[PDB]
Amino acid sequence: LSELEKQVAGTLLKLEDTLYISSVKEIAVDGDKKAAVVYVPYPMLQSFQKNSEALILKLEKNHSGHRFIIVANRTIMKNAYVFTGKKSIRRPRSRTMTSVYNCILDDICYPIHVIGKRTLYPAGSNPRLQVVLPKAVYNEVSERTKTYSAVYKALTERDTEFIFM
Amino acid sequence: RRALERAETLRKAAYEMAENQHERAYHKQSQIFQGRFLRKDNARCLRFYKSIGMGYHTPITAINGTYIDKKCPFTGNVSIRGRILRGVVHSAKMQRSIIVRRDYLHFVQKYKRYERRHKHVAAHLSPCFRVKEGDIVTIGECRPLSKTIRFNVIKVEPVSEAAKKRFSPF
Amino acid sequence: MARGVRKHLKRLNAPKHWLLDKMGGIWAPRPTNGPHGLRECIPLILILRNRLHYANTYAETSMILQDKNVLIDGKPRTDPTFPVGFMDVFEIPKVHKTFRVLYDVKGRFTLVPIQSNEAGFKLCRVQKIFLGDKGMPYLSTHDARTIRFPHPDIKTNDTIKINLKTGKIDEWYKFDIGKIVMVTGGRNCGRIGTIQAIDKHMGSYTMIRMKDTEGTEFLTRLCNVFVIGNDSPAVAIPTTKGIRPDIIKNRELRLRSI
Amino acid sequence: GRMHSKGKGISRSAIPYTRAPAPWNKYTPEDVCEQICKLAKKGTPPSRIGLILRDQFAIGQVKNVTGSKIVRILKAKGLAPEIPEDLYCMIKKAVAIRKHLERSRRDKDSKFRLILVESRIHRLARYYRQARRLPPTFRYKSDQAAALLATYA
Amino acid sequence: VRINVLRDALKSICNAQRIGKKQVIVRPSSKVIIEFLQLMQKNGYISDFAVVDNHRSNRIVVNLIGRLNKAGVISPRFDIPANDIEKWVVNLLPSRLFGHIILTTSQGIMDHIEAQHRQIGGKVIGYFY
RNA sequence: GCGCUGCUGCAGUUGAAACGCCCGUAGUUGGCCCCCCGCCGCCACGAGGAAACGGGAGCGCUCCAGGCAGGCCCGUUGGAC
Ligand SMILES: [Mg+2]
Ligand SMILES: [Mg+2]
Ligand SMILES: [Mg+2]
Repeated sequence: LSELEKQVAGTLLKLEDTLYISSVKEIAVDGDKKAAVVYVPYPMLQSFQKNSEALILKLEKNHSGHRFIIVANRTIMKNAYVFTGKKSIRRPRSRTMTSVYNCILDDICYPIHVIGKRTLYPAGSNPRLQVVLPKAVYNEVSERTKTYSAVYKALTERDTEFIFM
Repeated sequence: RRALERAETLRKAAYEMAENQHERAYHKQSQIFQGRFLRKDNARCLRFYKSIGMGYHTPITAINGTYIDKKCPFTGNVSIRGRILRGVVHSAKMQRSIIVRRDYLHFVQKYKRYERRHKHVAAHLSPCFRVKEGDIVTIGECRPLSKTIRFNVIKVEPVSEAAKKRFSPF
Repeated sequence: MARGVRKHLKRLNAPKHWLLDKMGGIWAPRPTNGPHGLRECIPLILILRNRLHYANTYAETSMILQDKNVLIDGKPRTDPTFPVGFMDVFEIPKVHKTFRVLYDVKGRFTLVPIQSNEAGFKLCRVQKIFLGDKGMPYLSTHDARTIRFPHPDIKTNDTIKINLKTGKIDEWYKFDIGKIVMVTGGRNCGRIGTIQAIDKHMGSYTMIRMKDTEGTEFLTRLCNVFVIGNDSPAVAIPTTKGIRPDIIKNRELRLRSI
Repeated sequence: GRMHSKGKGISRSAIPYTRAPAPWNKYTPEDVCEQICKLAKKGTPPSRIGLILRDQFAIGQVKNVTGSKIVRILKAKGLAPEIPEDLYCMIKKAVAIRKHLERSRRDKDSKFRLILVESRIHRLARYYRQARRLPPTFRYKSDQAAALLATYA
Repeated sequence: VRINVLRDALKSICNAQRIGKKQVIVRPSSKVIIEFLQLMQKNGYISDFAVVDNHRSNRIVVNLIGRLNKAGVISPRFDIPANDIEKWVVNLLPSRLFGHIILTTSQGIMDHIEAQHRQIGGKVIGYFY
């Protein structure tokens, strides 16, 4: 129940000539441009991912003022086992904190595959992570690395920086 | 109706149990007065059971059972008092008894290291439990029941036959 | 194994809090059975010879007692080894000295001088309720006293007020959170404080958490917690309000006294 | 070659960092899913199945596509064998050694190899008996090995 | 077989420093190694390091700047009473002025000075100076 | 003394000392990973339970080995821990 969903859904209906989204979150960057995330339901992520690049481009052209990102919504449980007193319940490994963050990272920029991750530990600076991307693509995603870092920090408290190799 | 069905199974047992002529004497539960079984109506309770306490629960088998055991803690005339411990089953060849293995650790100061030790402890197993080797049992202290027995089982978790033996302090 | 009970008591084996000199001799007084036990009592002779100093030897105590010069709970006693315990009444009319036996902070016996207004009663702890002959209810106390037909409202661990002349209950203070208590066992003997919490472990002891008047907190088991009133002591107590000082303060006080 | 020998080489395979499929992939997991059945229906071991898929169908890794391994698929389809393949091949080698030995009984290297193979078989069988992948009653015996080979194959 | 990753890492680091190199590689990337290196970095012995992911026991790279003389582990983790630390200090380190002994406690990985301040003890991991 | 019994903390090519080799059960030892749930060990605090001895606060038996005394206007004199 927000204004943005209404016009983005209007655009959605204006694309084809079935699939619905859960919610939307926008976050600003250092520049006046913001980035909007779409919390897609988990099962329909792959169906949205067949040609997500086209959808994001058409949405950007339809409604400017901020970039459109599409991601799934995953839950996190905070206990490996559960002691009901009678039987012990195992938490599946897919619901851990670490798996969700990595999947989020891969989803933020699915069309361009990540070729490596590295975390650096400076002497005093808060430890930070730098990823590695192909040189085949750069100017395609060079202009939108700051937004990627900002959204990663927003969703995950962990920070990051982007490079190419 | 449930009560009527239960009494027949209880009432019926005391019959052929009497026809089991091999037994030297008629085994009976002391609390009950023999004669109630002649009452055609379910006007009196045919079986006796108590609550152990300490947060434990009386198994349904004892309540819906048909056996006689003076040394059982639920249907007998013995009480649980003192220390409650845990262990694993080592042997179960005896009639109504088992051997429980207990694991602990001993510290040697000179070498600043530990040793693994074990002890054998005998317990009385009521007919209300089914136990095999390697299961985990909880035993409660009671008065001397024999030369080497001062404990009775009150709980038992199950285990699988295939399971590499693991040193398990409890 | 001794074939019978024990009638002696080596001085080196005596309780620490009696404060008996190592070189006094091989032997020490052996208390006789009575209101209080061996480790929760003190003989009369020790009070009358090693403290008040009204006697110099065993013989003088013998003469003083057999002349009936001391009253205990309103009753003259003539046994030098009679055991004196907690919350008892000590009277010597010849010199008009009235004392109630309580505990100091350091964990030793003391005499609290009192008045005539409150020497007609004593406080006792109830720790056993049972059915006697014919089924008639009874109760018992820390001083080996039995009362028939108590009020149903009275339960165990409570505290009872009884007149010295007549063993008739006047009032009873319940055992509840928010009540002043006096510790009477172990490391914290003599400390005064108010209850804060009660935690019970099935089949074992029950632990009590109290806070001193100055905010100090301490623990002990329920077997040595005594109630002395509702938020305020019913009886007169020593000069200090049950405050155990630290080693530094005690050393300072000793230096001042020297 | 370490557990029962002295050598120590390091010939292995290094799978890629990225789990995604190829950009020329044109198969949904269903196509691979039924293909496995057809090869399974012909009595093909999983390893040969993987080699066939990789060579003819140009699928380097099945897990990257269907999200699951081959044996898991077979079990879900109720076609997985009762004896794991490695133990079965171990038993085959033991049987072949035993037959060659019954033919002539002056060769000692063969006895040495047989001892080693039986030791390995016993270890692996114990491990599989644990984890409840085999019945507890399962037991390997020299004299009726071929029967358990053929009947369970 | 490989057992104590920390020992191999420390031995490699010391060997590299002995010939005055600047960068090293260490196959294991355990958390305990990470905390050990963090303490070293904060105290000023090794400066910077990075962890290189690969899905198969990530690798780690560290930089050297001299200074460090020795660093080792204690293979069986003893139990150190809060009040029984001076004996180990005297037995292991060259002087009471400098040096750091690593203990793992219920409060996390810390140095013997910090634990002495909090009057608590635990298990010993290693040392360096 | 003795690091000549070596847990801290010995030696094992030539001084005394690596089984001829392999398999293998008890036994000992076991890579990495899940941020909070239960259990074992572990650390800290606490209760409870004898003194003497030992440590230790104070007191000039002429000092001391000792003892728990002693002064006047003594913490309720003290004998704490
Ligand atoms: Mg081997
Ligand atoms: Mg190798
Ligand atoms: Mg030689």
